[PDB]
Amino acid sequence: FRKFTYRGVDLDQLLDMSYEQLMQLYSARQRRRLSRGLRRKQHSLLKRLRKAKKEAPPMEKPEVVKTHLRDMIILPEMVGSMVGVYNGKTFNQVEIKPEMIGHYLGEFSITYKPVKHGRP
Amino acid sequence: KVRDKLNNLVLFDKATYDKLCKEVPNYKLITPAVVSERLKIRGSLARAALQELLSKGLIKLVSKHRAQVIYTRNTKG
Amino acid sequence: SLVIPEKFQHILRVLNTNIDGRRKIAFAITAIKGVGRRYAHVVLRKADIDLTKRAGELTEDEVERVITIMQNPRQYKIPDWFLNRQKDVKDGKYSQVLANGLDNKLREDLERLKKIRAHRGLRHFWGLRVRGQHTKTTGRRGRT
Amino acid sequence: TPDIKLFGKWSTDDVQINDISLQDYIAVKEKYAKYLPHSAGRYAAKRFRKAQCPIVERLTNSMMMHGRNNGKKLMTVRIVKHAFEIIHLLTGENPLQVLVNAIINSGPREDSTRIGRAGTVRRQAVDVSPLRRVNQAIWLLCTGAREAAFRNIKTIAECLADELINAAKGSSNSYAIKKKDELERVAKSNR
Amino acid sequence: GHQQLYWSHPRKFGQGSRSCRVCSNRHGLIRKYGLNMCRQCFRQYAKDIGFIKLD
RNA sequence: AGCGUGUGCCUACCCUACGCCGGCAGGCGCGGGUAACCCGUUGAACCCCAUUCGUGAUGGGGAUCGGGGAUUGCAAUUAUUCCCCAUGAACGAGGAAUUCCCAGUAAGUGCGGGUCAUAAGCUUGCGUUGAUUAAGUCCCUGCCCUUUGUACACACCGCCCGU
Repeated sequence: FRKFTYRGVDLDQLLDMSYEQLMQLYSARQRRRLSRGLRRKQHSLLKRLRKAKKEAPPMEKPEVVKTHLRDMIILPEMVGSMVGVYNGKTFNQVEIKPEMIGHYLGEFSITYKPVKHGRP
Repeated sequence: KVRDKLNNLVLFDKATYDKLCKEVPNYKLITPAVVSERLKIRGSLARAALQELLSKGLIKLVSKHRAQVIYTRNTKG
Repeated sequence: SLVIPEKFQHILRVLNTNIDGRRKIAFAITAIKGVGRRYAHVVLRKADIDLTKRAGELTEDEVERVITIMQNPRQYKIPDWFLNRQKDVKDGKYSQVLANGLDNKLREDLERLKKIRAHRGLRHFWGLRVRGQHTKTTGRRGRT
Repeated sequence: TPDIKLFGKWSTDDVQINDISLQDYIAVKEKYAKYLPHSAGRYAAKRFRKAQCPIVERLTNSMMMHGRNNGKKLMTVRIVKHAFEIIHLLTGENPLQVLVNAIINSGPREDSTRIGRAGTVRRQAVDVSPLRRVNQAIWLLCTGAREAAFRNIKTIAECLADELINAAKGSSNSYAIKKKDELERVAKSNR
Repeated sequence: GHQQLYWSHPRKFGQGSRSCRVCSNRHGLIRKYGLNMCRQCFRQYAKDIGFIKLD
């Protein structure tokens, strides 16, 4: 019943805004990342990643798209999306909640297993 | 082997003030350390009381330093 | 002056915590959880209260003004970079928290991380170090 | 006009040495009398060249120990000068005489040597050389003032001041006299 | 896209942008005064450069 | 104060005075040096003086942790680094044992070089302040020479007797 609010604005308000003010809506590192340059030199992968995310399955569970890019900052436009990101061995298929904003795909795929020691 | 955790008063009560005014100008060496030891008060409080007694003129200055100061009584003659 | 004044309040009951009155006012208010040494000098500089007095002889109007500076520090011209909690993920406001908002908001942030399932939240749930340091040689007081 | 080498404001003359065994090892009289307890150096080069050093300079050099105080000569010099101020204002006696009489009274005159293998407790009584008397006396005065001025409200300028006068009168409330006479007791216990 | 993904990796900066100019190894490089080799090659060829171990 | 270093071949990445903006980390147009000329008289630290503190896990100690802002790089998350405000744990001079040293020496204290796009708790140099003790011994751990003993010689960490 609770309605989520990020930085005083609503989810559809976050979708219908642009990067030029969204950099100030982000933190210090994410502003530096988005203000660094064009997503063309290596992030044509990111360009086609948001293209493949903008491909729209019908009104069901959306289709999972998987990628090797662990440096992808969650835009507000891709909330409620199904994605599995590579940790090196397999793909951890994760549901994008409306809380992901301000992080990476590497925040949500663990690499090391949690260790459980036995006998020395 | 008694601990006896000291609890020095931050300001003077009634008995400490006249005890100081009758006994401190009757001692040989006066430093804030020995005033805090004998009168169970704080170090800075002893410094403020000694500055007041210096301004009153009943204590002569010997040497001043950022570590400690040296005070003595008046000549009884 | 140096003689103890009348109604010299020894124990100060401020913001449901215990505050000694024998300490300096620039340092006796630092016993409150959330406020430290650096921000204490700014508060007693905005209010017209000198730093040369102990906390045990101040009275209701000056400590009430200091409590207003505690609760609402923004419109007493305290600069925005001096605060501990800035640019909130819930509402986006600049505020200073004094142990209650501080404790419950730290708890809410930790349960937010544990619910969001970030590896910072998983490391806080497991009880390990989060800032990315070596655990092989240190942290020997973890568990028996 | 150099009429007298006044040690800041104290006169290096009219000071009496009571022991004749320490006459040529304590140099404060009329030749090795300086205005400061800080000289240049080349004093620990040969074997017995430290016997010509001024006794207040030896006390100043032995004042600094325990890591965080090594090399701070100015700070130990001003401790020495302030301690001389309390010594002069406290007894009415010249402060150089108090230094001389304390070292004579705090000198251990008989020693026990560890003899045998490692672990066995055997002691053999020997007497102490007069230079080593002064040496352990200065070391004992310095460590007594050092452990008096530790985690205490009383400053080192006062803790050093009370330590010599208790050694000067032989009241045995000082720490140097305490180790001196337990060392004499151990040397007396097995001879 | 073999031509455009063969060596699209930037080796502009980093350790592997430079190498030993004697034997081409990437460990223990000496970059001071522009020698640009490892320590072993400098020790082996140090006499003809003019470096003498006088001190 | 003294050793230093400084625009590099593919190789792009140098050291910096000066002016403004901003608490700060930092940002822009401006001038020098390919070096005894410019940073630079390298206004370094420890020390010195003057306040505040007063034996209280305290204004000691800064580990752990939250939020925010800049720089480097194509890319920081398992925080590169730096800055700001909070958070203020253990630790009250350390058991058995063990390391280094004797004169500008130990020790305290900072500055250069190496790694370096971003970069020192390491290392190599440098400078400041500057001592206690001793001019000896073979007791311990070992070394050199002579004599003697040996069932050892892959050499006592050797060889060997019996239930």
